Amino acid sequence: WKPFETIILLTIFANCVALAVYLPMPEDDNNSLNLGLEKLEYFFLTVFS
Amino acid sequence: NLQPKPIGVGIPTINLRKRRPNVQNPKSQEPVTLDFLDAELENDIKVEI
Amino acid sequence: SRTPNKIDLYDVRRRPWYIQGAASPKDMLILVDVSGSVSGLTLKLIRTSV
Amino acid sequence: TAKGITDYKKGFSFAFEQLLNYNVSRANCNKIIMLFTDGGEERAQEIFAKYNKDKKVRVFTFSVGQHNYDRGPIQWMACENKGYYYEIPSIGAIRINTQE
Amino acid sequence: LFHIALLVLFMVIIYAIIGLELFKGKMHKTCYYIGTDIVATVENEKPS
Amino acid sequence: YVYKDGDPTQMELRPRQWIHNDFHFDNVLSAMMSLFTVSTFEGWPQLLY
Ligand SMILES: [Ca+2]
Repeated sequence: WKPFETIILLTIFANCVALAVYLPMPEDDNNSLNLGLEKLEYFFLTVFS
Repeated sequence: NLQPKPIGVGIPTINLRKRRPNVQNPKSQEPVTLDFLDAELENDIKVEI
Repeated sequence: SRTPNKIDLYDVRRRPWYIQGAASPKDMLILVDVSGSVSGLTLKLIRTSV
Repeated sequence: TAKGITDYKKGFSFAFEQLLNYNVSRANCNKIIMLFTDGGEERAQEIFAKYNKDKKVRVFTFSVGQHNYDRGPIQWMACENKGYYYEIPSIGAIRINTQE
Repeated sequence: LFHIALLVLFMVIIYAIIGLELFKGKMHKTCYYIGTDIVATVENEKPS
Repeated sequence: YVYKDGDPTQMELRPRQWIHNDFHFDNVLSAMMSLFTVSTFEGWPQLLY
């Protein structure tokens, strides 16, 4: 009805805020926060799937 | 046997294709550490001495 | 310095005589980070520091 | 050649073990370990507690190049171990910090 | 904008080909310090 | 010392000098010339940095 159109909208917004806090490191390095983000990625996925 | 020239290591390899002509690299700073078993022919009765 | 075209880069601190009386002998151990992030200008710098 | 992740725990375990050989011929005087690295997110507090609980070893951390990685943990390691901290951004900066 | 697209596409192509022939392979020689494999250039100059 | 192609072995000597940027914001007649150039999009990234 009303908020599922908005819950999903804010979900597609938070994922945006997540693709952006990511930090690209060279030659395969990686900070512990990028790992946290990949972990959150699964949640984002299951919500869109 | 000890001499003024510095004690040398390895076979010297310099690349002529990458020395631009007028920049003056470092010359040398190493100490002249010749050993007694290298100034004279080594025995076993000299390693005792 | 500049009257010929060879220029001295001699430092007293660097000198071996200066160093032996600066301090006591030492067992050091150079530990280097070789993770992917270092590759680049930084990796180039490390090989010249060691 | 540089590749892979960064573990400040296997790097200081390997260092301390090297420091404790006592079978080989050794100087046995100042025992110090110096690490060249750019930025560290982990301070490796656990390795220093035991390997050098009394601070026998001295740790010097060098941050090199122009980069954005965090230098707080490295500075902390240097401070904890009675070592020092040195930056090197440039080739002309190498000569007075690796003698200092 | 379809009719303009065609035009611009064909302009680039024509000029590209003229460019080709006109200067194809004419930019492979640069000043070098004698004997070495290093490029010789002033300060704020680009190798040409 | 300056290093050609960042070669710790190839360096030349140079005098040190305190330089001023050609386009600055010292007075209001300067900041303005700067803004005109930043407005023509010519060399604005330099100023930005
Ligand atoms: Ca790292």
